Amino acid sequence: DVTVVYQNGLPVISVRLPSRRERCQFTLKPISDSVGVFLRQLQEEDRGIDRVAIYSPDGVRVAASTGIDLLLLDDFKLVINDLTYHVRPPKR
Repeated sequence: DVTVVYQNGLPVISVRLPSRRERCQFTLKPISDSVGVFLRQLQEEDRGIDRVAIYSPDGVRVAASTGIDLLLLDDFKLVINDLTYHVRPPKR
């Protein structure tokens, strides 16, 4: 359900937000954006989000200050309220 696709060289993360049926896509800058930036953009898009967090595939919380480029080196878990998505970005 959450996909990562590069378009024009930048990662586009498409997510299903809880308040809406229509997917929402987030383009990020891997060199400047952080995990915390992405999670804040999610919260700004949907007031129905009470909790967002990103974890490693082993289940360890990823620091907010971590660069998006580092996040997208491997799979990760994105928690939105009570749903956990396994995100599998393409290797770069």
